[PDB]
Amino acid sequence: SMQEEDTFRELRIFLRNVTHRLAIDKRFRVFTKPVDPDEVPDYVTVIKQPMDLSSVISKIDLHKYLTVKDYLRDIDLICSNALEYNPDRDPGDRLIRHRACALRDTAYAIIKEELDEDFEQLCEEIQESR
Ligand SMILES: C[C@H]1CCCN(S(=O)(=O)c2cc(NC(=O)CN3C(=O)CNC3=O)ccc2Br)C1
Repeated sequence: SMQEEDTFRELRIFLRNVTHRLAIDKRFRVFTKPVDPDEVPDYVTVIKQPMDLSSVISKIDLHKYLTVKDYLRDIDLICSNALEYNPDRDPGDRLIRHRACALRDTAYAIIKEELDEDFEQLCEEIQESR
């Protein structure tokens, strides 16, 4: 219905606002663009499911997220890909991992303060009903 379409439009508006606030954080610049295949050849071979904030924006716009749960799966993938590809003890890898965990914690904390649980629950019930 029109009412359900209004619900998903509000969700996309919410998800773009949260994603924008992550993307302008200087700590998360590395997560704003896909890994450039030129600069990093073995990324696409090692990370099976690349994800970054530019892809999250594209997915919002293609209506790929019907719930904040589904969006947070992609935030969690940006973090787990970073931990997976940069696992070493050296400062380079420890910095990326620290940033990856801060992106995940910041997204979860924004949503905890600003997502109405009844709004999420409506999104889940419309999604389940399809
Ligand atoms: C090859 C690794 C270097 C450290 C960052 N990781 S990552 O897995 O945390 C990751 C990166 C990007 N995007 C970029 O690194 C984009 N980029 C370049 O490729 C060169 N400069 C630049 O900013 C996106 C998501 C993740 Br999870 C990739």
